[PDB]
Formats: sequence, structure tokens, C-alpha cells
Amino acid sequence: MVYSKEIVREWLDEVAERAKDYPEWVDVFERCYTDTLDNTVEILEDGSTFVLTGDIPAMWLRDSTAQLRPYLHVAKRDALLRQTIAGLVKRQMTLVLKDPYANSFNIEENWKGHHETDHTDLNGWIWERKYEVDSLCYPLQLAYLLWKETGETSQFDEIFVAATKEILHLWTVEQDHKNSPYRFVRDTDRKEDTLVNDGFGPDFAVTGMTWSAFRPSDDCCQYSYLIPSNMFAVVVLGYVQEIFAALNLADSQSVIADAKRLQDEIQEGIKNYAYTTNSKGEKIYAFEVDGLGNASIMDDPNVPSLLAAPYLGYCSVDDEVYQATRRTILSSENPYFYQGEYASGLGSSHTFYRYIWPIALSIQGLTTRDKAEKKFLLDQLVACDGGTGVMHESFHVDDPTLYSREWFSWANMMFCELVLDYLDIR
Ligand SMILES: OC[C@H]1NC[C@@H](O)[C@@H](O)[C@@H]1O
Repeated sequence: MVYSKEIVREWLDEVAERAKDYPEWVDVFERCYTDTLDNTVEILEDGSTFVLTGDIPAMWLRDSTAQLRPYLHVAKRDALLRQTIAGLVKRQMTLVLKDPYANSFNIEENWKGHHETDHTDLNGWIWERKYEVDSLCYPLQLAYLLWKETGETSQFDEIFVAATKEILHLWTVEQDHKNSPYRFVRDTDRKEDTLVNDGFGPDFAVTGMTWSAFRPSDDCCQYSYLIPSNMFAVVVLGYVQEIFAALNLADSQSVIADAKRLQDEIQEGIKNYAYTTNSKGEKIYAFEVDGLGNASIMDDPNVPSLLAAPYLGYCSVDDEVYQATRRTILSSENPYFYQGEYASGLGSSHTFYRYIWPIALSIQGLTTRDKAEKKFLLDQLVACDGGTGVMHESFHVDDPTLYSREWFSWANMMFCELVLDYLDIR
């Protein structure tokens, strides 16, 4: 009901042929690709698409985009799967209108989720209301990628236009968080799951960048201007300009000018505040800054990450500042960089010490021109699966049979992305 088994099986046959020298990769690729398509995607009563992030009836705007993105290739062939992806954009934009500050949404207005512990404005559609700038980038990215890869335009409907307007309004309000209607307190002993200053967050100055409460990891920002999410915002604001001009959408002149104004202001904020200096004295990107002079040197495996900046389309992989940042991220100068017997890579505040993330190994391969480095990382990913033949959230560098999240569809899909990239399937 969501795709053509005939068309998808033939496409996978072709990929397996292209990858015939890499049977270990094919086994995992097919397992990953089929599981997401068969077990996480459902068509709702209104013909729109709901994608399960994991193992409860809630969809993250972030995971759902990254889960479906690698199906864009076969959606060039499979018309029905093309509609399913369009239906996901439609669902995302509808939910953005329900509450543009929420990261995660229920399948229906059922009041499931975190309401018992969370003090914030809530409705029945909200699973979790952690505001993460990237949550609002991902649906815009998906709408744009669907259009570019397949030519599909039905996703650019009135709900799309209204939701785009909501995103621009919110990001603009959050250029000075003193004016924000958003507050968040969770009754928990885990500091990462709540906001300091009774739900308002840490101190900041106005920088031109847009404020975030939490990171793509779902843990709170230390400083409020998250460089990778503002990078992603700059990219998708470009997309908004393109889409409104091309499709002659309602209020395009106003929306295009607004998006451009905001893109330029965030870009100038990045120029003015996002940079710092590493141990060697090289200019690098910081992870989070507050505009008060504080700037962290680290990266988090969750995307958008600094490591993923070229993958997100923010800058060239060849860029000097990016490369210096990359060398810094992938070293012990980054406090989340962990080295062990099986692998070295990136952990997170979100997971245990010494556990590193497959998603960051995949992004590491997606952001190098060196095909030998891509192949090395793909070999490492499959070798570090604890014998499960799928991708986990994190695994211990000294023993990958110790890992978190048995079923992690976004991680499975990032592995698929790197295989396709290695094979020049584009
Ligand atoms: O998969 C849902 C959620 N898990 C924690 C992080 O990986 C975050 O990025 C993700 O959205």
C-alpha cells in the first residue's frame, strides 16, 4: 500500500549488482532498507503518511525526513512511493501547524507522551515539546529534495505555505528569545532533559542567529545558538526562496523577501559569532555559542552536526575552516571523541561514555572525497554491528556487542546513504 514491491525489488537488484564485490554491505543494506519501508511507514485515513521513529506511536520531524530520504532514488521510478513521500511532507507540515515548537508528534490527538512530567503549552498531538531548530528545517528539506529528485509538487499546498509562514515567524521571534512564548520544564533529575532558569534557558545576547532549546540529540543546549542547526536553517531558507519563486505560491513576494532577510541575518550572525580557535590556533566552527563570548569546541553525532555541514549543503567539503573543524572534531580535542579497540568515533551526552555512533561514522564517510576512507568506514560499520546485521544508536568502542537501540531506523538509513554514495548512485 505504500510502494511497489516489484519496482523496489528490481531497484535493489540493480544496487546489489553494482555492489557485487561487497556482499557484507549488500546483506546489511537490504535488511536496513526493507525494514524501514515495511515496518515504520503507514498511510493514514486522510491519505497522508506517518513514519514511526521507533517503537511507540510517535513521529519525529527529524527522524521521519532522514528515514525516507534514501527512497527518493527509487521514487523516481515508483510513482506510489513518490506519493507516500509527498504524503509525509503533507503530514509534517500539518503537524508543524499544530505546534511549531514540538519535536515529536502522536499519530492522532491521543495525549500520549511526556505530558505528566512536562510543564509547557501542550495539546493532544504532542508526544514531546522539545524545541529544536532542526526539527523545522527537516520538513523543508524533505519538501525540496522530493521536488528536485522526482519533480513532485503536490506537497506545496496551502498547509505547506501556512507552515512555512509559521517557521519564518518563529525563527524571527527567536532571534531575540526574550520575546518568546516558549518555556519548558520537565520534572526530572536529568539536567539534559530540561531548561535552566525555570524553563527559559541560559543567558544570551542577540546575534542574528536563531535560538534553540535543545539539540538534534534531544538534550538541551549549553549555549543557545547551535551552529549546525543555524547552518541548516541557512540552507533551507535558500530552498524556501527557490520553491516560492518556482511554483508561484501564495504571497511569494512577501515570503521570499522574509526568508532572504532572515537567511542573511543568520548568515551574518554565523560570520560574527560562530568561529573559535583550536589548540593549534586554527580558525574553526564552534558547536554552540551564546553571543556573550562563550563558544564550545566539540561536535555531537546527531545531524545537523558540524561534521555534516557539507552533507547538509552549507559549505564545500574542501573548505579550509570546515577541514580544520573536521580534524578537531575527529580528535581527543573533542570531548565526545572516543577511541578503542574496534573503532574511534563520536559519543554524545545522550549515550554512555565510550559508546560511539554509527550515524556519525556514516556522516564521516559522506563528508570525505576519499573513496578508501568511505570503504573503510562502511567495513567498520558492518564489522561493528554486534552480529545483528543492522545499525545501532551507539556501540562500545572496545566491544560492539554492547550497544544501544536494537532498532534505529534513522541509523539504518544513514548506512544506506553511505553505500549509495560510495557506489555513485546519485
Ligand atoms: O530517534 C528519536 C531521537 N533519538 C535521540 C536522538 O538520536 C535524536 O536525534 C532522535 O530524534
